[PDB]
Amino acid sequence: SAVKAARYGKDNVRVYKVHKDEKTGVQTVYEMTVCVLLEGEIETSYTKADNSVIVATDSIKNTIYITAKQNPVTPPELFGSILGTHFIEKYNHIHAAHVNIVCHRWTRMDIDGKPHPHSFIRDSEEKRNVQVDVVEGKGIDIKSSLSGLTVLKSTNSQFWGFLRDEYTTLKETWDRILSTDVDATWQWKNFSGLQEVRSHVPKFDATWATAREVTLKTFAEDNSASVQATMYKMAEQILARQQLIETVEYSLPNKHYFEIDLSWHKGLQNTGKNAEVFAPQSDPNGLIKCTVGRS
Amino acid sequence: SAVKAARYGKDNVRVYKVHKDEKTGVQTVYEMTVCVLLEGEIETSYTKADNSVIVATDSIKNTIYITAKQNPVTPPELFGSILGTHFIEKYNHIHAAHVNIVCHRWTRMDIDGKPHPHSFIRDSEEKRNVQVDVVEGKGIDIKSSLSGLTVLKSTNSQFWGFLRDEYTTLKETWDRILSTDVDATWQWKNFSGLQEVRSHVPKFDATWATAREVTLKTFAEDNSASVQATMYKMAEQILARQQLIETVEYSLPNKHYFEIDLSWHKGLQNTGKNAEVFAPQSDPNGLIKCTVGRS
Amino acid sequence: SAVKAARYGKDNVRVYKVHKDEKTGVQTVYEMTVCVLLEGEIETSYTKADNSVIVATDSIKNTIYITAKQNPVTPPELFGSILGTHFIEKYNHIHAAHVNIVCHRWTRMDIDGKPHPHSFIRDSEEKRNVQVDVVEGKGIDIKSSLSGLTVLKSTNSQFWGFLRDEYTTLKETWDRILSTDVDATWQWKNFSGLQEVRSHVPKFDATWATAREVTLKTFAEDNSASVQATMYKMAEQILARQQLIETVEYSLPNKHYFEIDLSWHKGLQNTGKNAEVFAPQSDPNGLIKCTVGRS
Amino acid sequence: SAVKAARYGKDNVRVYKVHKDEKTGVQTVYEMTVCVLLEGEIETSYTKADNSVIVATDSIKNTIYITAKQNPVTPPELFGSILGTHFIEKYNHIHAAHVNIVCHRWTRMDIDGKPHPHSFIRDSEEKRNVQVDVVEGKGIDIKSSLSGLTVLKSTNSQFWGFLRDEYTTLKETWDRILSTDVDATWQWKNFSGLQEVRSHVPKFDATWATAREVTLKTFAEDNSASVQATMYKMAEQILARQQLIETVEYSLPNKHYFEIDLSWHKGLQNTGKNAEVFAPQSDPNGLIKCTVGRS
Ligand SMILES: O=c1[nH]c(=O)c2nn[nH]c2[nH]1
Ligand SMILES: O=c1[nH]c(=O)c2nn[nH]c2[nH]1
Ligand SMILES: O=c1[nH]c(=O)c2nn[nH]c2[nH]1
Ligand SMILES: O=c1[nH]c(=O)c2nn[nH]c2[nH]1
Ligand code: NA
Ligand code: NA
Ligand code: NA
Ligand code: NA
Repeated sequence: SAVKAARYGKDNVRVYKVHKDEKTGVQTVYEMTVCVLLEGEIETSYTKADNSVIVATDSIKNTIYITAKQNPVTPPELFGSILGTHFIEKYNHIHAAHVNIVCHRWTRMDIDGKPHPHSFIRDSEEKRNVQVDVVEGKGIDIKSSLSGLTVLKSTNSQFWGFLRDEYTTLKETWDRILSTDVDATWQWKNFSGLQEVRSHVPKFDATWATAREVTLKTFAEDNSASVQATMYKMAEQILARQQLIETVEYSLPNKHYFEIDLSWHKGLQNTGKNAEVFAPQSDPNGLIKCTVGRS
Repeated sequence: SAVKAARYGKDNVRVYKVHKDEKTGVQTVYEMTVCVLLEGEIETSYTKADNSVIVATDSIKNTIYITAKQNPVTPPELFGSILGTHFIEKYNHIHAAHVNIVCHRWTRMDIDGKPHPHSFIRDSEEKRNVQVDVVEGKGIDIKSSLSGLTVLKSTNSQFWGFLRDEYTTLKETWDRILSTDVDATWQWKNFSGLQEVRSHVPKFDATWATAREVTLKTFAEDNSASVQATMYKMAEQILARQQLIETVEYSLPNKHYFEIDLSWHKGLQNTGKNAEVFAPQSDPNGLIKCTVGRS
Repeated sequence: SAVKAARYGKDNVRVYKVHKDEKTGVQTVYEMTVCVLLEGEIETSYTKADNSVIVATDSIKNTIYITAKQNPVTPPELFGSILGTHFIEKYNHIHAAHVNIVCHRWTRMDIDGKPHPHSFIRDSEEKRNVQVDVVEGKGIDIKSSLSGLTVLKSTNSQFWGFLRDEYTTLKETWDRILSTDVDATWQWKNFSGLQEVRSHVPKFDATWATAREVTLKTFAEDNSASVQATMYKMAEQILARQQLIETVEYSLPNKHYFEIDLSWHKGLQNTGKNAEVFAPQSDPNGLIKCTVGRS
Repeated sequence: SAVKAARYGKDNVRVYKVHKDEKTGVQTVYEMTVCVLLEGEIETSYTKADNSVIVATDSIKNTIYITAKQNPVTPPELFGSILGTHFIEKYNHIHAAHVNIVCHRWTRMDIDGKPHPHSFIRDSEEKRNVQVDVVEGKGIDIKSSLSGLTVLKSTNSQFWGFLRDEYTTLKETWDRILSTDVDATWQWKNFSGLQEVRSHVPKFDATWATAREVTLKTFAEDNSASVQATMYKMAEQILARQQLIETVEYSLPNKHYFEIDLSWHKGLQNTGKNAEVFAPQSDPNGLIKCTVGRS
């Protein structure tokens, strides 16, 4: 037998950082969960019990904290690139670092219509994420995403004209509820190294904001023919607005809300045009994916 | 042996309702999870296998949907009171109904600075809840709450002057992070029945809003001497603003963020006044409770 | 306003302890999650910012570890009583301690039909729990429980003869699936203090084992007329086998498995006597409770 | 823009099946969660709102139930292959089916030392899984796995001789706790189609059993030099015992249990050779992966 692939590191490293403006008194907080996995010439730790090649996962944890102390943690695309580059440059025998960052929301509170200098609220479990792969001699590959964005529209969704055969019971509809949890990922063109990532720093927050705005507006305004058709519209617009993105991937559950026939009870009308009360279904759920790239 | 207490019913009943304004085209959605448990002369179902006394839990589920079809579902204090009253009036041998409702957020989307007529976002997992106990001959007892309100302040929290003995290692501090998940419950004076609950309908949403506002403002503005002292201030203000509330209960975890000493690494300074990077602790957590009533 | 009730302490304290037999080489592990909440003359910490009355929650955490170092941690009824007694005896102004312990399974591995001296498996998320309330001048109240015991029987469950009215759609049945997650609690007679708890030490593990065995056997062997009837049989037997128990409480969800009518597809028969494939329902679920005591 | 990749289907489809032996009265239950995602000539559903190419996800759900009615559901490798093959053969324009199955434990109860004919217990959240990819003209690729197998050993784990530099604080150790949740996957050689999968049916359950046994025995008996070294031993043995496996992949968290220094309290000794009470850490955790193949 032989080692075909190996990677190891530290997962679930929670990190908080505060920035204090001494001039204005305003404080800003960042909180993330970080995972770093390394690859390189480490096979002998598996095959020969040779620990001399192992950068201890405990040390990886220390390094994350030290790196956060000495560098900006925002945008996360930059922080992840700094962190990954550190490992491949510091250790001769480590040739790839894989950094995953989940950013948690701490949104500044408004108290009496004024932004508070040091108080924050977690407004939703929506996350902003990055996956950064730093590979020696091959540059930096960055995938940015948003996830956990949960939305619902109560009308202006349709689904008709699908294949019907002996396995089909679903009725065609011209008016249904559409609800989903959005997972959207945009993949950047490969960067040659840290200098190039630094040169594009302003684009990272701006593209996240654009991706979010396009997702929300398109969902709200599209008279949707299907999840497939609406998601493609979203992806098309993101690609049009940021030339440095190569592909956009969406993964959308279709979270079903079923009509409840109440006609058995005193002829109560609660279906079709008379539908008011519905039963949200926890499972199963449709799952629709697509990756859109350039012609 | 004898049955000392018994209750049974249906839990985890998910319900969605939409309201459509035909005049304006505006739609409003409500989504809840409902539990209804009944008590009464039902001992023989346990002791003698006498099912004749059992209103099937499946029927309880049907009743929830039918009641939602025929009545407003907001405020939840009213809906819960209607639902509970139904069971004690309809069934001679049922003498108490216990209704728990969890309301999920569906907040109308703003698209281009305009409220959208039929599109919604789940902005946070914060819930508004009610517990309604309807007891034949004893009226209606309502406890309203908010839960899952997660906040953090990065300064203006202190904790010093606590008991020190041979079990104590905690250092006194004049500047720390304070973060919690707020669970706040206000208990209404007993109501004589549905007519009285109806007479107070406007107070329910207004008191929820007040409870939320007082919680947020007090948390943000108090130079906190302890979780205990800050929570008492919150409760005092709610009681002062709504005379129909008898007690206010808060249950607050203290979600700890620890300093990280980095001095072992090149004398890096990251403690006390130099603290920038902290480690959020998943567990353990302080848990502080209090119930405040009138003199 | 006035403080009507207050309690505070530390939750989610994870503790592991190992016992090493030097003679045999055999090691035994225990892992628990502990919560301790205190009450007493602590109102001024809430109302006057007087921290002098506060035993810091951090110190409570230290005390749990120290107590586990110096005492047996099994049975949990004994450990909880030792821990609670400590606080009321050590601190003049603390008058009640409330200790909750969740015990996690680490079951010794069998390797080649022989018990291994130091290797363990988590066989299920079933827990054994205790709630111990130690109140100065009022003794020690102990509630022991098992929870998270998930079972299913595929036949020998019935449900017919229930109330039918205009809210009823459920069909009577003489053969259904019954599945539940068992939560069973037995409440001990009040103990005068630690000496009395110590005198009954052997009864704690034996009664847990009896409660588990009675639950499993009764579930498997009863031709069940309802969840209500089967659960009462369980409780009756536990009370008969341990005179020091005052009450037994069961709380059982009814986790529904629905028939799937496939007749629309080529006349496929999958209902009643021909039912083979079913759809487990995640929600809603029946919830049935009862507390059984002595005549 | 262009569609680069697309797949869609139904996730979280819960399925239960019962087998009844009329001769012996013995019943056996199977419960799974199934996901099926399809690929093929479906781009126009995204780009042109052409639903004519869509097999509705609702129909996919129906098909899962019908297939379970008409075929054995065990071993899951066979069921998944039948299910995936159905879609590529039935629909001209569907060219790949991706089937994921999670099998839940329902272990027959022993009552009074005798196996019960129709009563079952969920003994642990350990799962047996399959991923089956059926691709038209390219055969059937099957990855089998076990996951959620949680184990701990209290001694006979070491970790010393790792890289030490200015980022290192971890002390070398010759005696520590080792605990993990095992995720192990074995990848079968490509199969030409359903006939070939059928020909190897007995190997599926036998190889799962071998993988489990090798994992448990090796964990218990290895005087572990590191997670890396122990996991490689496991993988090597599985490959040696089943020639039809091409690769074995393990992914293991290192779930840390920390010593607690209690020396500050009355010189209490709880470190090194005197360590009895430890603090399980919820996060962070080491994460170690490896894929082992043939020379
Ligand atoms: O078994 C281990 N492997 C590792 O790579 C490691 N790093 N810290 N502790 C460790 N333990
Ligand atoms: O065992 C049951 N008890 C009940 O109260 C009930 N209601 N519906 N189905 C039921 N099954
Ligand atoms: O606000 C606090 N209250 C407490 O009771 C406590 N105990 N430790 N830290 C604490 N912080
Ligand atoms: O938008 C949808 N897309 C689909 O593929 C589908 N299948 N059933 N319902 C559906 N809705
Ligand atoms: Na390198
Ligand atoms: Na009544
Ligand atoms: Na006392
Ligand atoms: Na095909």
